Amino acid sequence: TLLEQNPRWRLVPRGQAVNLRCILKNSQYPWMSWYQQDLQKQLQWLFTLRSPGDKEVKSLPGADYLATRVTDTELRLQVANMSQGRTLYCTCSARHSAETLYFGSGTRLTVLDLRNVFPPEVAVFEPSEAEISHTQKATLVCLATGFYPDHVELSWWVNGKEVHSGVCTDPQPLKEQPALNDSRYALSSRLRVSATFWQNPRNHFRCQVQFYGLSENDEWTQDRAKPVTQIVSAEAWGRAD
Amino acid sequence: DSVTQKEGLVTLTEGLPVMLNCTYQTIYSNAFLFWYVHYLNESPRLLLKSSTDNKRTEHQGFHATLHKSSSSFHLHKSSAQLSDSALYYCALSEGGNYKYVFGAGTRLKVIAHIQNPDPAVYQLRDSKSSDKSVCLFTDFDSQTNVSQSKDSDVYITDKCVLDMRSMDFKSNSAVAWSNKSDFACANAFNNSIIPEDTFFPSP
Repeated sequence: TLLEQNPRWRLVPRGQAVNLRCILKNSQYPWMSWYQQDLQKQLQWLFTLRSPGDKEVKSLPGADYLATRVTDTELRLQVANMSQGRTLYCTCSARHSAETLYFGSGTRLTVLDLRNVFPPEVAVFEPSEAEISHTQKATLVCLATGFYPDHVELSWWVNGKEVHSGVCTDPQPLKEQPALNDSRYALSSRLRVSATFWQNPRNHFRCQVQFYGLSENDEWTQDRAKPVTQIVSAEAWGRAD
Repeated sequence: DSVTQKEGLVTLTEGLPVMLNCTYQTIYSNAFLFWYVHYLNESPRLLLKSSTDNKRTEHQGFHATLHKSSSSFHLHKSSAQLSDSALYYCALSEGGNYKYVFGAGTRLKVIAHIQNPDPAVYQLRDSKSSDKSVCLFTDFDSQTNVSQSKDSDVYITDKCVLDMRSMDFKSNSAVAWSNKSDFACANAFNNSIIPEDTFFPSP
């Protein structure tokens, strides 16, 4: 890994600001830049700042930016006056042009009302006996429901180990009320296994949903749980024939 | 100074050839072209690159040839695989610039070839509460299309393509559910939108 970029996500209330930091881990790629990706997925260069002390500002629809090359290995960005989310990437390259551009892990920023943030409820649904009889396969379904905003990562864990074979997760969440511009979301996933594997009561299946929510730094004043970043899971054991 | 990817979305069955168009405009002699691939929950990364006119460049079955005479750098692959579903960006770097210019991106959706379809709608019970259930429409061929629901309190997901090395397990599915007590799986997957031979057991 050539770059360390932080934070990886932030919810930003309208008009407020967030600080991003990128650390270069390999001095052979000293050309450090910031790129944004808008909600239409268009990538756009913002700044390339080469020397310590270099500072420049730029305004695009949705955000005001202030970028600083602090040291030979540290690049910073303040995103302010936010009115629309975006993803920001730190990049590095060995020369200013004509070489491979490497992207950091990115910072996803979402602009919303913090009082509307909700973690998912998560449920696992056991394979149908009719599917088992008809196909000798067993599909488990995981449903994550009622969450806002839409940034979750879903994973399956079998006997304590993350699995990928047999998994299909919706590429995009669905809006529970598509007519609202602040609808909560739902996401489904399937894990398909052999019937005999599901029919073993020694086997344990868990659907894990990582939710990216509020910061501990945001003051919460409501009479429900504070919807910080958290994992919500649901589980099932196999069921003999 | 410009990069054009004329197609925003390309849907293609696995095994068929990939062609993602890219053209560019620059006054520079020293112009470097790139394809970047962007998988879900990953950052963009280089797929291949070239500044050499008429030189085939290849990476993991993808290939592209710069043709300066037609200002093109089209991305090709002989046989699409399900793991190729991703966003693809064409990009341009010129020696007089610190910026790389990225095209708008082309989404590649590779869909499965289902040799032996076995369409079925199953009802699955919550492992915690025998009250809640979901409906699973599965094993249908990739021509079958799953449209959103009209009903407000009925939720229906898009088709999900489960890629599998085992042919038996490669399969399409969609899920539906509702909090209404009137809801039955046939309310979501009714007879007009599932194949006639759908295996539809009573719950």
